[PDB]
Amino acid sequence: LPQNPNAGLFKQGYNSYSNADGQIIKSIAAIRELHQMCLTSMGPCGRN
Amino acid sequence: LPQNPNAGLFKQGYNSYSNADGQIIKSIAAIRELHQMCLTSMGPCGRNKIIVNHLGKIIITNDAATMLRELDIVHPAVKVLVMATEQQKIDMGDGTNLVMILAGELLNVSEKLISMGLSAVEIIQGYNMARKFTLKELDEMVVGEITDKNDKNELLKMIKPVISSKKYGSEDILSELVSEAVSHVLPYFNVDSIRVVKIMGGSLSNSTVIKGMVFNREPEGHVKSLSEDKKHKVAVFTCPLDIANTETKGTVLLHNAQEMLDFSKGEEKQIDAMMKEIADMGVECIVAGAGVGELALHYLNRYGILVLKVPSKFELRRLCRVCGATPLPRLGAPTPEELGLVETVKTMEIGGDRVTVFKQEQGEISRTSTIILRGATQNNLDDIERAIDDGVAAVKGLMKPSGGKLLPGAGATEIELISRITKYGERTPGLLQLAIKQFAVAFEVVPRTLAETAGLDVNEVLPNLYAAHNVTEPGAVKTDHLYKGVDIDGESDEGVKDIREENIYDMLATKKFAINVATEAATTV
Amino acid sequence: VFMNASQERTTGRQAQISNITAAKAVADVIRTCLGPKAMLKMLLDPMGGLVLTNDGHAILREIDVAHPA
Amino acid sequence: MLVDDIGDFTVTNDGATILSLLDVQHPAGKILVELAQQQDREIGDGTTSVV
Amino acid sequence: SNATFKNKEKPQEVRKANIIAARSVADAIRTSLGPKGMDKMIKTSRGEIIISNDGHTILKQMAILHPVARMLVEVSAAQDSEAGDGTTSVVILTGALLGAAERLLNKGIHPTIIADSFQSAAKRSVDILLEMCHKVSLSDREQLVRAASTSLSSKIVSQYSSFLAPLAVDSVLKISDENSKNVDLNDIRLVKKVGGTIDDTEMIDGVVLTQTAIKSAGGPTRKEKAKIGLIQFQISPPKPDTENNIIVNDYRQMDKILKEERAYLLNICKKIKKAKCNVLLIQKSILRDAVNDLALHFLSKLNIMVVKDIEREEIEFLSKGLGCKPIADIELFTEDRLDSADLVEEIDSDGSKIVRVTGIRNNNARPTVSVVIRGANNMIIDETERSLHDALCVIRCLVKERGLIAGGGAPEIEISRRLSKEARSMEGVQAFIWQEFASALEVIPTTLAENAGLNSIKVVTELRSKHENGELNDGISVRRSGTTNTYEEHILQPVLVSTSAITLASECVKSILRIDDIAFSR
Amino acid sequence: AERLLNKGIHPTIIADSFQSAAKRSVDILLEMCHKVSLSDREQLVRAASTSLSSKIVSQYSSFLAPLAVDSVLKISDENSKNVDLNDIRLVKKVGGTIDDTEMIDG
Amino acid sequence: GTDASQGKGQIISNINACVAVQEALKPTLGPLGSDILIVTSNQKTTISNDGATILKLLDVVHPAAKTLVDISRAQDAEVGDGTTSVTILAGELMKEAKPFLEEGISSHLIMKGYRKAVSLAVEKINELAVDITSELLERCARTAMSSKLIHNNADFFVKMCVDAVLSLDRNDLDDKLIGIKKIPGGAMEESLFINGVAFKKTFSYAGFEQQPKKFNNPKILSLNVELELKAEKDNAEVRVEHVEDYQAIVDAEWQLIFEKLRQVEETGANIVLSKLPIGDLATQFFADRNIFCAGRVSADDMNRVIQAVGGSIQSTTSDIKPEHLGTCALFEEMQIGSERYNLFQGCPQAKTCTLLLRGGAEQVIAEVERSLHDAIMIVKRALQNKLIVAGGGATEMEVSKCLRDYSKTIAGKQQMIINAFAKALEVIPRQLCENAGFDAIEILNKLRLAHSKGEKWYGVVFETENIGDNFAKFVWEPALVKINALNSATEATNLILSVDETITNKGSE
Ligand SMILES: Nc1ncnc2c1ncn2[C@@H]1O[C@@H](COP(=O)(O)OP(=O)(O)O)[C@@H](O)[C@H]1O
Ligand SMILES: Nc1ncnc2c1ncn2[C@@H]1O[C@@H](COP(=O)(O)OP(=O)(O)O)[C@H](O)[C@H]1O
Ligand SMILES: Nc1ncnc2c1ncn2[C@@H]1O[C@@H](COP(=O)(O)OP(=O)(O)O)[C@H](O)[C@H]1O
Ligand SMILES: Nc1ncnc2c1ncn2[C@@H]1O[C@H](COP(=O)(O)OP(=O)(O)O)[C@H](O)[C@H]1O
Ligand code: BEF
Ligand code: BEF
Ligand code: BEF
Ligand code: BEF
Repeated sequence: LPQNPNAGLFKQGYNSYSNADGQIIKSIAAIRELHQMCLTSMGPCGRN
Repeated sequence: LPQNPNAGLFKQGYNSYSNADGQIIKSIAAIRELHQMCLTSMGPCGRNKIIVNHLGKIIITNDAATMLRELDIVHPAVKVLVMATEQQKIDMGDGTNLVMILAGELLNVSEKLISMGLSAVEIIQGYNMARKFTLKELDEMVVGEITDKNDKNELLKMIKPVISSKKYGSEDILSELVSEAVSHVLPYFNVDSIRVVKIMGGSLSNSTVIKGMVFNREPEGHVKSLSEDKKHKVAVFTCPLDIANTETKGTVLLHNAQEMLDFSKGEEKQIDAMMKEIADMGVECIVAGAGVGELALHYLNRYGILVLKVPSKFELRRLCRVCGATPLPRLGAPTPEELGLVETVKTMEIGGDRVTVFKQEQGEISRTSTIILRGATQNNLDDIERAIDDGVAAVKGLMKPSGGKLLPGAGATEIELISRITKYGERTPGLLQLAIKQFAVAFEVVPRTLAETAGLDVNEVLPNLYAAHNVTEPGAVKTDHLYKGVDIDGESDEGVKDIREENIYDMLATKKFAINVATEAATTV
Repeated sequence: VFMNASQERTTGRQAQISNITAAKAVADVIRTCLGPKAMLKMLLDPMGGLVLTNDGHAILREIDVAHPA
Repeated sequence: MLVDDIGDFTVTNDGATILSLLDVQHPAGKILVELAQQQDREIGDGTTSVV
Repeated sequence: SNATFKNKEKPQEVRKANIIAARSVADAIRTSLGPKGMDKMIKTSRGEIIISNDGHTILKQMAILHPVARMLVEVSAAQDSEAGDGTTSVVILTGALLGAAERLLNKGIHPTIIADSFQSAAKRSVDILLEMCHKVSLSDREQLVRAASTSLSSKIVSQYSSFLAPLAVDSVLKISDENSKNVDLNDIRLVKKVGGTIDDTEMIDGVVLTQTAIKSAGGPTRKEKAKIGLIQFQISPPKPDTENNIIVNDYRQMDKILKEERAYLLNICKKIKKAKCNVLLIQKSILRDAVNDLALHFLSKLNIMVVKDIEREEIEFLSKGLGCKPIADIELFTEDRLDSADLVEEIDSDGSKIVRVTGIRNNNARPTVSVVIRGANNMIIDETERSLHDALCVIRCLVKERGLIAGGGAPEIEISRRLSKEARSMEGVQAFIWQEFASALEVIPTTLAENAGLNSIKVVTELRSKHENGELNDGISVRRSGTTNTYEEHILQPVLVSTSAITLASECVKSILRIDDIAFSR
Repeated sequence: AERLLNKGIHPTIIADSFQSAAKRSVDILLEMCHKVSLSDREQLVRAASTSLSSKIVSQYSSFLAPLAVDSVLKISDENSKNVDLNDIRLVKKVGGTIDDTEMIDG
Repeated sequence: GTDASQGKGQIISNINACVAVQEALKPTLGPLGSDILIVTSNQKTTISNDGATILKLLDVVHPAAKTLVDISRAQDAEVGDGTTSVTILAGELMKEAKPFLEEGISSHLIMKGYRKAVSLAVEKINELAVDITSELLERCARTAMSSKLIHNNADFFVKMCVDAVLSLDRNDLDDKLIGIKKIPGGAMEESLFINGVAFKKTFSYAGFEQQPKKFNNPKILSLNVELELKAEKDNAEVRVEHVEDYQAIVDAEWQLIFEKLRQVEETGANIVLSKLPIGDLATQFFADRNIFCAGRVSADDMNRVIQAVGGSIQSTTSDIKPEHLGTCALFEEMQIGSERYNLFQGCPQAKTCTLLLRGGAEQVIAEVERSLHDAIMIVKRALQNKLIVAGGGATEMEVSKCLRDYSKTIAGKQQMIINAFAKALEVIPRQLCENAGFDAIEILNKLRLAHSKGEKWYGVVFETENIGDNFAKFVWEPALVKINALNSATEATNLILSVDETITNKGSE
């Protein structure tokens, strides 16, 4: 028994699209990942 | 690197589409495959092809409706013309080949018409309007005196061609047994009653027909059975011969010694009581049809009474219709108005097999008879019963008025029709002319197919027949056993009319379905 | 597409000759046993058949031939 | 929050119930889990702390 | 955002997936949307061949798993179970409905706008419809056969279509009574026989059974004037509903106890023999030919044609035709609740015996009918029976409601024209797309010409060229490339359908316009 | 082309409809153009700032627009005539921002 | 066995997982919230906007995400209309409350800070209150109808719903006594609303077709008994020592069967509804009493007919009473075409209300009742609690400008909490504008000014241009809803905010 949603517009192999607003929320966080790691590094009384 | 064409419109799993014109070219050939295999099968001077069941059993036939019966096809189109032959062999005995032969050819010739420019709808109406003209024209093309049915005179004349078709060379002797087993049924008549029993040993020519059915079984009661009588009166009944067993819950309970010491005796009493009661009635033979009790079998052997073991529920009937008696549930309470007289119930053995019989009648004469076929090959003896059942079906049609109308077979009619069908389309305006002139030449099968069988130069046989429209009957045909073209009238060879009509219809019906379909959506697995 | 895949067919002189010359096989084996200078055969079917009967039937039963002809 | 390795969750601050959902591999650890569930019997609270 | 392992669907792409899918079902179905349609062969897994032209058939035989497509079917399916016809013509309407709705939508128009445009035109198109129908009297042979030969055609049996058309109406008519009123297409038995061709079928003013009566010494072949007893008790030795042990005290008691059962046979056979009711029809199974009962044969020893294992649904179809109260049990039996039939012939083929109650009833007006659907091959008695379901029900939608619509796409051409003409009625940029629904409705007419061969644009144009003042009824003739009207060809199509179909199409595609995501799962 | 084609119109019909309109549309085109003099700073920068925009550097589009035209102009000579965009070297440096680029007369 | 993420490094993965679910509901809001075709297993396939069913048939891996999708049905049962909104609020409630976690001292200062929020907000949510007459409910029941595919016939349903509610008819109406058949076909305007019970029950009396098609003034007997030769409950076995005690036993069978209906016809019955089928014998002995009999009726069904008819279901006919038979007007088994169906209506002061619908495919119909329920229920919410709130997101913007006021008026380091709760409630109307934009943002500040000195009401229209005024517009959401939707939205976040570690295995040990 079914079912299965077809694919709207095909392409080669595999490619990754990203809706802009969604990407901004999503990529603004990726960015945010390396932030909390660079925060503690800056300044004298910090960490390495 | 690329590339790859996507899929225009998807669906579930896998499915197979078929453009209609392409399918017609493609499926008209599938059909054509089983054609060249059915061509060589039809007619006497032909051939028979072996087939090995999916279970391993071996089968040899001339009949094309059986070839397919043992054949597992896949082609939904071919499936049709196979359903045809099969959907005929049941309704009408013979004519199963003229089905495929025409059907296939109709499709074959229609191709030309489909390629020329015609359309399937145009092709259908074309052929159809011919089926109505070919069916009627034949209703009068007969000229074969509808002989009245009596004795073996008219029977042997008709029953032979029905047989000489596949089992050629034994036509005479064969049909003899057929007509024989027939005239033992006092004339509405049932075809089913004439059963057949073949047993290995000797050549087929040593077969015989006895008034009454044969049982490949020994008389129960051990060495206490007679197995030999003279003009004994029989009495057949279903209910178990043993004690009256509880159909529902039932056992045997005893409380005191007197009970036990007597319960063993009580049985013996009832037993003898039941038996002697039926024995005094003059019953010389009890044909048990269901269940046999050794407890009470003690009685029956001593007086001098036979006992035929319990056959199949369906075989008791055809048996009873021989004896004259009548079956009756419950043991005892015999009724002389339900008793039947049997001539002889001896125990003869053919091929070294213990067998009981009902052969010959002084006598009351059985209403059903069986043919005893001696042979040397399990396969042949089987494709002899077939050539028989065909006959038994030919006598089934002649027995229902007014189908007893003869007709110039042996190609004769199937050749005259060529022209007669041509004229119709020769004088019918429109595009349907072509679709008719085709349906006509379609009947080129039966003619050529006979010639090509004997090694006869087909390029001569056809022209000869065309010249010989003689209209004497005709009056014109082809016998593989002569020179040039033979004469149907002479050989006394004529194919029953109604069978041809059924064949000419079922083919024009099936061939139309195959033509009618445009797209075939086949599934998987 | 018919025919079904797969089931062997010999159309032509094939079966016409590869059935006679194939029947000849079993008919070539027994063709030694007969008469005063007889040639009795022995054969072990599945399991220890170990049966030696010169009865042409008894012999042709053990060959258990599979060929139609 | 403890995951029933089948998606199912369970949020809790209780120390006793939390240690039970851990599985307590080893004698020394399970010994504390055992000491935990003892505390509820004595009291009912502090299981988180006694350990 | 997504717990993974799932199949969401981008907004703008969704509509494509929806439309492109939905629009495509019609691509396969349009080959049957017309009397000049194309017949298909459906080879199933097992190998069983079904020949049909019926959209629904195809839709139920073929494997459909589509999220969009699978829905389009669940509507025409519900449309057949209710309306009873116009199966395919519904999938099509959704096709061109989205086809046209997408066009304007692909260029800016909001989905929710056309989504209003839908119901907007829906109502107003249901208006013209209720104004396009024709009042029809009751009980008119020619006026009904005119509707039968309209549906019972477009079938494989085109040569013989006027052969089933009569057999179709005659039976229905024999069912419709005025209680009041109420037809019961379920109360007209249809048993298929295997003989002759698809033709050679015989409409029967009565009931034809599959039951049999196998008695060599008994089993009467015919009944000139046989009374009928509608009963339903076991023709066999039953057993207590509690644990059962019958114990024989003595060895003799054995024979003596074997009568304690036969007593439970004659117990009812007696009350039945006294009534001397002749032919009997026990709903209880014997079944067919094989015992039980042995004593059952004794019941026919008194020369009493009786067949058991009757169909439950055909027992009610018996009381009305027979006109005899089917006594469930015999405790309060009588002799009044019997019936009669001029003839009963249990003709048997090969080993199968079909009991026919020919010339039966005549009394009580013979309310239940039965058409014999003869035919050699199976694939034939497959479509033929599939056509009557769409044939009887068809003509019974006129008798059901006193409304009929001119065929050849009358409201189809008309509704679009009304929509195309005056659009002021409603306002807003919404109605601006009621033109979509408009041009949409022309979906049936177009393909109709297409299925014939004659250019779909020229023919439909030849209708956009006929104007005047008066009855003004026009339609396309699939026959010639011309435009012969339906008002004269007697080729019409029921309202119960057009209304309950034009509401179905625009009730799905409107949901489709609405949807943003069609998230899937595993 | 599919819309009308999906409803009956032949592919070869619209296939003609194509070239049909093609020619006539090439006509209006040759009639929609404007005669323009030669060597006009403002009239060229008006075309540069039209293409050299719609770029990521929208804030700075009027920054590349000049650098775009000035160079080209310095290439176009009247032999006769012939420009050679291949004969204006473009070497990318890694410093500052996308801006801070300098048109070079050399 | 397995690892675990703890601390802020995980505290986050809890929050952004929350926002995640709400992201899939933004489209659904009343205005132009587009239907979502969700394919599910086994082969289920639904389509609509009803949160607690669009999320229900949508599985989620994460813990937090699994807590949110729970509030959906956690809310739908309580009021049954705040489906789409509660999720959209619960989520956004953390997004604008997150940067106060790290920058904020602790996750617990925010907890207390949320109580002073929900308390005050529920207050402001009570200020905008309206009174329900208890005809005019048709005004509010219109709103539940409006979002889903009921707008096309907003009128037809509002009545079909407040009517079904009207029949029962108790201080508390249990929609368990309000069956909802859903026939396919016809027209959506063809969805009558019987005052009895509709049954797929075909021509009753399976013996023969003799039983009356329908009866005027039927006196019904609804039974849970079997009405067939009873078997010894105590495992008994028979011993036929006699010779003809077999026939006598066979008789004892048909006997008890007659004695069965004998004492059941004594109640002058002319129609009986037995939960269980009836033996052919007992099917005839009563049939001669011209009484109808329908068997196989569902357990729940025979309770709807228990209030409609009026007769009490009784077992063991021997102790039958006159108070067991009922009074209903008629029983006509009209065919739905190809399929039968026995209808039974009438009877004064009857609670049961079966509202059969019509329209399109079984799926279309589904989404109809799906939203119909949202209506039927929305009226009980307003009926059990007769007071309403200023809808259109106005109520939301109100508690937002009110809390916002409390913001500055707070002296503490936990000020940044109440603030968050406020800012998040403004987002409730946000999408109302974003679903009909562009653009939502400009209209925001418009309401802030109006609320300040523009009186409580006045929100965003869903027409929609932008700003409007709901009392004038006519969109009033029963306070009961908005009340709990906010409460459900805040508390769940609080439990989730209380979490700082996630273990990835269970004993359960
Ligand atoms: N002398 C003959 N006797 C019988 N049949 C003959 C004779 N000569 C030719 N035939 C052929 O045998 C018949 C047909 O062969 P048959 O295998 O029976 O086809 P089918 O049974 O399908 O009709 C004749 O109609 C004819 O073509
Ligand atoms: N005295 C004999 N001299 C030569 N051959 C003989 C003699 N007696 C018998 N035979 C041959 O042996 C017999 C044939 O038997 P055969 O079928 O070959 O095997 P088996 O004897 O086992 O059945 C015949 O009688 C004959 O051909
Ligand atoms: N004689 C006709 N000429 C043109 N169109 C017809 C004609 N008869 C019927 N139609 C149209 O086609 C039918 C609908 O779908 P179809 O598959 O062709 O047959 P049906 O739905 O009755 O089984 C309608 O009756 C009508 O809209
Ligand atoms: N046209 C509207 N504009 C603003 N708010 C509305 C409008 N219609 C309804 N609402 C309110 O917003 C609410 C929250 O949405 P909900 O009913 O839970 O799911 P949905 O709005 O998608 O049906 C209600 O629908 C209602 O009380
Ligand atoms: F070929 Be026929 F059928 F003998
Ligand atoms: F968790 Be507490 F300590 F009980
Ligand atoms: F073919 Be119709 F639409 F039933
Ligand atoms: F989702 Be809404 F309440 F219909």
